[PDB]
Amino acid sequence: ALPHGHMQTLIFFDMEATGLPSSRPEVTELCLLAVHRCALESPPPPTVPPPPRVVDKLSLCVAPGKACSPAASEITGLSTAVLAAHGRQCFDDNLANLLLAFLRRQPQPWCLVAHNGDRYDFPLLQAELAMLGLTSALDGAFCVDSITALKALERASSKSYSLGSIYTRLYGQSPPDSHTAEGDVLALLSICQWRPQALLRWVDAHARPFGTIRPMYG
Amino acid sequence: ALPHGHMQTLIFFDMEATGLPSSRPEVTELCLLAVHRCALESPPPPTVPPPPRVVDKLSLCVAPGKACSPAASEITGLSTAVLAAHGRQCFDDNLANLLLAFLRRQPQPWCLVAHNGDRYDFPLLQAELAMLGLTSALDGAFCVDSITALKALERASSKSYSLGSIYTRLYGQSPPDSHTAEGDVLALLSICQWRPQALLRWVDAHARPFGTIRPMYG
Ligand SMILES: O=C(c1cc(F)cc(F)c1)N(Cc1cccnc1)Cc1cccc(Cl)c1Cl
Ligand SMILES: O=C(c1cc(F)cc(F)c1)N(Cc1cccnc1)Cc1cccc(Cl)c1Cl
Ligand SMILES: [Mg+2]
Ligand SMILES: [Mg+2]
Repeated sequence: ALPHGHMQTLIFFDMEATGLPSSRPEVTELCLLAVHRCALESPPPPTVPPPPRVVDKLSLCVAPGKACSPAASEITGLSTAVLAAHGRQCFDDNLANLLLAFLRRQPQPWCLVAHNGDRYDFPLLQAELAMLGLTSALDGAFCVDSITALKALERASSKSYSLGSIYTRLYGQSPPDSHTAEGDVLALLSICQWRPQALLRWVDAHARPFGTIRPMYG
Repeated sequence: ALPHGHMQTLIFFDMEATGLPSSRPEVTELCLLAVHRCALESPPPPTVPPPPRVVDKLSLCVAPGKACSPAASEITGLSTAVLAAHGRQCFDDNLANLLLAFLRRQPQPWCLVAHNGDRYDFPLLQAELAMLGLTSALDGAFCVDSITALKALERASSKSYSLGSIYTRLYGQSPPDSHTAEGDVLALLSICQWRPQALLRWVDAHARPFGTIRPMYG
């Protein structure tokens, strides 16, 4: 049984932050890539599938309220000072409104899809919203963690489940860009396009209300 | 003299539409790529410059109120029916609000930069806004047509001024993607990064209020 019916839009989602959850981190970058279910349900001979022609994309850099750790800066190529030099603004009401306006362009139900999203992206997004007193602003959404999905799908078909490990295993080659939120979204999209009908079936069967994600902090 | 001071953000801009201006066309896709002036003023040995690490990007497909022409569909890879199949919504108030929220994340003054923007992108954007009764919604912005800029800059340094012609001339090779609004924005960004300090100087000297752009129709 499908708990919430068929998801109409999959929003591939990735954020960068100042550090890992135990550091009480803040967002430095976010990317949403909204794909209608038809792109996976009814896909139109390369090694890696091309992305769908019709997609919506939002990629934003954000000025966090604290320094990025050296480790974060090495992996993301961002620092708080450099974000500031590019005039980036903090995570504020306008940003929350922009996110909601972007989601409102997508048919519902919406499902956020993020790799280790239950550990990283989903609780951090909830924390940033809570700090604005906008708890529940995005609770119309559903979400799934792609690491859970891809573990289940690999088990059904037949090691590390990092994004890069899965990508290399499936496509016999490393992904293009590992250093930006957009790059991580595009790599995830490619993985999900490997067996797209199976992935979509799994998402529909296991989608969870975003409101069930507790904020990382606050 | 700088008529409006130094532009702080260059928003590389491209739209796709149902047809050329004489057909009274409607938007099918838009892409904004916001780059702080420092990326051009103070750039950090490849053939083509890499894009700046810190950018904001918005790419949206739009359901137009009429069919795309065969010619438009061949060049853009979009059709009205396919946009509809992907659940795309029309150019509406929510979209205008999303655009403004995105621009509000950028330091002012803002300058839209589009290739043949005076013929295509700028008057069409003004027309879509006018149809919503949102004339002047974006008139905080400035704009420049990159074909005018690049003609001036090539003359100062020393044929077709299509995006592809310029790109091939500068980089000795064709651009990656010619079929999406994002692809056209990224190609334009690359051209503008060829002599970035000169391009930025020209933009600052010649930026025009967006309110001086008459709507394409209506
Ligand atoms: O940017 C984040 C991040 C951290 C969060 F808590 C919440 C969030 F939304 C993103 N990273 C974690 C991560 C790891 C794997 C896949 N996706 C993200 C990257 C990262 C890696 C290694 C060391 C560091 Cl210090 C950092 Cl920041
Ligand atoms: O999509 C548009 C377009 C048309 C407009 F009026 C307003 C607008 F914002 C975009 N095209 C014009 C164009 C040409 C060169 C560079 N940039 C855009 C593409 C195009 C080419 C050839 C035949 C057709 Cl029928 C079409 Cl639609
Ligand atoms: Mg991630
Ligand atoms: Mg164009």
